[PDB]
Amino acid sequence: SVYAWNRKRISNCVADYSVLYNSASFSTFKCYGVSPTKLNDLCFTNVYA
Amino acid sequence: DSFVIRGDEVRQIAPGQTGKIADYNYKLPDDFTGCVIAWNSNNLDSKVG
Amino acid sequence: SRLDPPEAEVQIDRLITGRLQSLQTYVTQQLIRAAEIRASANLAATKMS
Repeated sequence: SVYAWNRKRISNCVADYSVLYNSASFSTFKCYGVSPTKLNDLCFTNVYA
Repeated sequence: DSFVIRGDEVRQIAPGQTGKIADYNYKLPDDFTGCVIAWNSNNLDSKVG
Repeated sequence: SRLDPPEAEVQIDRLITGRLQSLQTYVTQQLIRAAEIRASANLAATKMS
């Protein structure tokens, strides 16, 4: 539930977003600090979902 | 330009967006000083058969 | 390298404006100090002669 939102740490893995984006099941995709096309081109310290 | 798309992916028509239809079926330049208009066609194009 | 190029133009414009402003400030400062040094050198030449 939204008042107990599920928070997950992601680190130490290959992050390929092509499959995560090419699915048509999504209907709202707003990225703010980074343009989506650059997503497969960077490295990060840690990820939260 | 005229065509017919799945009703879900309308938001992929906007310039600078990405996605399967935008990535490798149809996409617009960086500026695209034109206009876009889309409308429902489930009563004429869609066939119950 | 971290953003798409339909909006990074704004960021570049910010940087250009700031740096040109600072460099213009430096040039004006140098001009004023050069005028003062010119006056001092003219006085020194007269005193010599």
